Amino acid sequence: GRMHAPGKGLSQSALPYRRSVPTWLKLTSDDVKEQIYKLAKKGLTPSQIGVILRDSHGVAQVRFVTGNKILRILKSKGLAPDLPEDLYHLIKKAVAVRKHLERNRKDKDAKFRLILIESRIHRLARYYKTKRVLPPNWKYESSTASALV
Amino acid sequence: VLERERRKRSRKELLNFYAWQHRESKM
Amino acid sequence: PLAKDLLHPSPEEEKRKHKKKRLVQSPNSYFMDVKCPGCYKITTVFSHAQTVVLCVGCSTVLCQPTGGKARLTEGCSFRRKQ
Amino acid sequence: RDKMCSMVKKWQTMIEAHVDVKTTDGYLLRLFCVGFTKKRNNQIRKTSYAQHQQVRQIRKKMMEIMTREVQTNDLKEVVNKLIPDSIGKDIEKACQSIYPLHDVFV
Amino acid sequence: FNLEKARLEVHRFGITGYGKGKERILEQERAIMLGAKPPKKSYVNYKVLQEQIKEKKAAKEEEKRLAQETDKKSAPSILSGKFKNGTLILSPVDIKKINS
Amino acid sequence: PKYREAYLKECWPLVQKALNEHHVNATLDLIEGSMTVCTTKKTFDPYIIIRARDLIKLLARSVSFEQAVRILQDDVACDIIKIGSLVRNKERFVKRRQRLIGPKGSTLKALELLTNCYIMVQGNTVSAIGPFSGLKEVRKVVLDTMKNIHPIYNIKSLMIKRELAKDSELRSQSWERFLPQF
Amino acid sequence: VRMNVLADALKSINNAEKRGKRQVLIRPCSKVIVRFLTVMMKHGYIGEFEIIDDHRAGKIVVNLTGRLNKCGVISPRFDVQLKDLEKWQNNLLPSRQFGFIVLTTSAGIMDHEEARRKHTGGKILGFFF
Amino acid sequence: PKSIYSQIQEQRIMKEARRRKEVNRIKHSKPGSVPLVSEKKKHVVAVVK
RNA sequence: UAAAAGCUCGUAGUUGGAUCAUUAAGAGGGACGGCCGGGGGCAUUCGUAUUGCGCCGCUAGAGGUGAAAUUCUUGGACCGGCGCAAGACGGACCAGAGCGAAAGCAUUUGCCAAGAAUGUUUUCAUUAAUCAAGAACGAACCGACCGGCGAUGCGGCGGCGUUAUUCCCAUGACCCGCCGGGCAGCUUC
Ligand SMILES: [Mg+2]
Ligand SMILES: [Mg+2]
Ligand SMILES: [Mg+2]
Ligand SMILES: [Mg+2]
Ligand SMILES: [Mg+2]
Ligand SMILES: [Mg+2]
Ligand SMILES: [Mg+2]
Ligand SMILES: [Zn+2]
Repeated sequence: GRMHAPGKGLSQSALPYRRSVPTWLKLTSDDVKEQIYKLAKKGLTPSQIGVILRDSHGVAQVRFVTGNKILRILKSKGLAPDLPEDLYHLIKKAVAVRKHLERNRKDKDAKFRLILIESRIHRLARYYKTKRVLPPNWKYESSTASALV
Repeated sequence: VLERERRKRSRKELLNFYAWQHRESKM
Repeated sequence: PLAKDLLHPSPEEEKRKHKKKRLVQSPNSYFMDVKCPGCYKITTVFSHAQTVVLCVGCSTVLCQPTGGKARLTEGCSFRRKQ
Repeated sequence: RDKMCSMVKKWQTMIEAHVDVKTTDGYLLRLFCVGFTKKRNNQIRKTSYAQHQQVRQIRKKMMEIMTREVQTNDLKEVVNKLIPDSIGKDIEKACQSIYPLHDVFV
Repeated sequence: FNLEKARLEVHRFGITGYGKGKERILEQERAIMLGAKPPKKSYVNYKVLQEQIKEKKAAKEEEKRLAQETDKKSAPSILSGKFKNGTLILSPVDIKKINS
Repeated sequence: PKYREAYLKECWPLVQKALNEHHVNATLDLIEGSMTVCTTKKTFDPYIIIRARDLIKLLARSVSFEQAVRILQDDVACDIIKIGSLVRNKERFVKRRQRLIGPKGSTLKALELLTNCYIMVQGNTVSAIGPFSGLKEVRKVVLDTMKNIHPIYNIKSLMIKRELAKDSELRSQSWERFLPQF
Repeated sequence: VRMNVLADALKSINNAEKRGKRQVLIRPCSKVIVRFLTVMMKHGYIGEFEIIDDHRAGKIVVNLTGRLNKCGVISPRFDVQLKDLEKWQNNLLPSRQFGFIVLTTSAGIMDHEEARRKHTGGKILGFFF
Repeated sequence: PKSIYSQIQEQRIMKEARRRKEVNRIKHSKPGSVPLVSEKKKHVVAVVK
C-alpha cells in the first residue's frame, strides 16, 4: 500500500528464523567494527555499508555478529550523520527536482511530484521532531534546502 | 563493467552526509 | 478444491510457494564460494549480488549485477555453502 | 505499390529507417528500408512483436550497414548492389540475433 | 419533417425486402410489444425438446466464436445493538436499557 | 484475415473455375495469407484484370461468393468504403454504425431496395456493388452517417426523389422545395 | 488499519464456518485470542488448534467441526456486575439453553457461567453460539 | 444435488489441469530427471517400521 | 395519531500490529540492481495527401447535379511532366494491448527530470488508514464474496531440445513448468 501509488507490492526481504552466526564466518565481532569505521570514513551511507559487507565479506546481518546496529556502532565511535539518512535523501531529491523546475516552466508533472516529496518531508520531520532527533526549531525551506544538504 | 561502476561512484560516494564531513570541511 | 493440510504441507508445495506466503518465511538466496582463474584463492559471494565483486588477490572481475541472480565470469568454479 | 501493400500484415511489427550518405564520387543519396518480424516454425503464440529497445537496436543496425556500404563505394558499385538487393540480405542476416526478420528490402 | 413519422415509413419498406413470410413474422413481433397477447407455445415431446435446447446452445456458442474472430425467498434472515464487520456496537443509552 | 481463410479454402475450386473462363490465373497463398491474380498469354480482354482484382478484394471483406462473382459481368460495379478514419472515438463509431444498419436491418435494406445495390457492412468497411448511379448514392449516405446526420433523413430524401422521377412535369425545375427541410 | 486482532480472528472463523471449510488460518496471534479460543474449545465448538511460532506475532491454525453458528466481539467493553449478568444474557443471546458470553475479569478470561461460580464480574469480550 | 454436482465438476478440472502440466515436463525433460510414482503409493509419506 | 462534474493531496474530528525495553508486521518510509511504458517537457527530423505558385507539352472546353444552375477558361482552364512554398495530419502496422491521479497519450533522433512492478539475508522502526475545511489539476440487485480454468503485459526462477551469435554495439528468438503485481473474460462460493 504505497501512499501515492494504488498498487500494493510485496517485494521485501525475508529474514531467516535462525539468528546465530554461521560456522564458516571467520570474522570476529571486533574485526567487523573497523571495517564499518573504514567504509564510513570513505563517505558511504549506512544502508550502503550493509550491502558491501553482505556482498563481499559474507556478513549476512551485522546485528547478529556484533550485537549492535550500524547506526548505533557509528554513533558510539562518533561518526554520526548530521541528519537522518531517510530524511536527507528526500531533501536531496527535492533540491534536484526544484532545480529542474527552474529551467522547465511548462513541466506540470514536475510541479505535482514536488508536492508529494515535500509532503513526505513534513511527515518525517514531525516524527523526527517528536523523537528529539531534530531540535524543535528546524524547518524545511526551499532556499535553505540547498545549504542543508 | 569496471567503467560503468566508476561513473556511478559520484552518486554513491557522498561528500556532505556525515557530521564529521562538515567539521573538517570548515577548517 | 483439493484437500491440503495446512499444518503439514507437501515437499513440492513449500518450495513452490512465494517466500512470504509460506508458513515460515525463508529466503530463496544463498551464499557461495567462488574460485577465479589466475589465482585459486576462494572468495565468498552472495548469489543476488548488486555490486561487482573483485578478487582481493588479483582484482579480477568475478560477477556482474543483473535483475536477479548475479552472473559469474567464464571459467570460475562455484559451490553452495552451508 | 502492390508489393508494398502485400507485405504489411496485421500481427507483426514494422521497422523503418532512413539515412543520408554521400558516395565517393560526390553523389548524395537517401535510402529507405522496411523490415518485418518473423514467426518461428515451432511458435504457438499468435503474435510476434519485438520490444521497443529491440526495435531501436534493429533500427540502429539498419543505419550503419547502409552507411558503410555506400560511402566506401561509388555510384557504379552501389547500383550493382541494388539490382539483387544485397543490402537487404545483409541486414536480415545481421539482425537474426536480436529478432528474426523477413521481407527486408531497400 | 417529423422523425417519428419518417421512422415508421422507413421500417415498413425495409421489412418487405425480407420477404412476405418474413414480413408477417416480424409484424407479429411488433404487435406483441404493443400489448398483444402472445400465442401459446406448442407442447412438444420432452426428449425432442431436450435435443432442440442442446442445438440452440451450440448455435449460440458458435456465434460467440465467430464474434471473437471478427473482434423469491421463503423466509428472511433469522440473523441480522448493531453488528458490523464482526463487531457488535452497543449504544450507551441502549446499555442502560440492558441494565434496567 | 485468418477468419476468412477457412471459407476461401473451400470456395477456391469454384473461383479458379470462374476466372479460367477469361484465361486469368489465381493463386491462394496460405503462408503469406494473400490472394493473387495474374493474366496469361491466352487472355484477350485487357480490362478483365481490373474486374479480377475487384473480386478478390470483396472476398477478403467477407462478401459471399455468389454476390462477389456477379461483378465480373460488365453491368455491375463495386466500391469499398472505409469508415474507420471518420471518428476517433471507438464507441461513437460503433453507435453510428448501428444506426446505419437500423432496427432489424430495415434501414440497410431500405437503402438496398431504393439503390438496387447489394450492401454489406463488415468491420470498418462498407462494400456495395451495383449500377454506377447506385454506388454514387451509397457513398454519400454511408459517409454522411459518419458525419453525424441521421440516415433517416437521407432515406426519406431518396423516397421523395424516386416519386418525383415518376412525374414527367417540372423535370427541369428545381426540387429544393419538394425536398424536406429540417 | 487493523482495529482488533480478536475481531478479525473471529470474523475469519465465522466466514470459514459459513463456507463449510475444515481448517482456517488466522494471523496475527495474541494471548487474548488464545484464551478466547480455549473457552470456545472447552464447549466443543471448534476443536484442537495449533500455534505456529515465527519470530513475528505467531500464527494459529484452527480445526473446525461445523457446530458454530455466530461468533463476535463487543465494542463497548462495559463493566458488568454479577447480579446484572442475567440481563446481558437474554438481550444478547437468542436462547437460554445454549450460547456463551465471554468476559475478562480480575480472575481471568472466563465465560458467564464460570463467572457465576467465582462471583466475579468485569469487562465483556464477546459471544458465541 | 446442485451443491454436490458443482463440486464434482470443479474437481475434475483441477485433476485434468495438472495432467497437461505434468506431461509437458516429462515429454521434454529427460527420463532420469523426473521420478515416477504410482498413484497408490503416492499418498504414503513413510513407513516407520 | 410512533393508527394500519470529476481526480489527488490534505486540517479538525474519528481511529490504529506483536511481546514483557524486544522483534523487524504477507503495516508503512528510504536506498540499491537490471529492466519496462502512445507518461510529461525541450529541441530535432521524415512521410504521403491537399492547396497555391513557376516553367514545359497539347488544344476547347473543364467543374457540378436527379436535371441544371453559380464558377474557371484562346491573356491556355482541365489533363500529362518537373521543381518550389504554405497549413494541417501521423494511416496500414494498431490489439479490449500499454502508460498516467483524472482529464488524456502514437513519425525519427538527442537531452532533462519523474514513475509502476519485480529482485533483495540493505536501512529506519509505528513513522498508519479515512477525511468536512483548505490546496493543485481538470474534455469540448448488492457486499474486501473463499476459490478455479484459460490466454495476456512486465519482472524473476528452473529446464530436454531447436535457432543465431557478439572487436564495439550486444548476450537474444521459440517451447515447457513456477512465483508476483496488473488489463480484462468464463465460472463458481
Ligand atoms: Mg521497491
Ligand atoms: Mg517490513
Ligand atoms: Mg530503482
Ligand atoms: Mg527509459
Ligand atoms: Mg519513455
Ligand atoms: Mg517523448
Ligand atoms: Mg516472460
Ligand atoms: Zn584472483
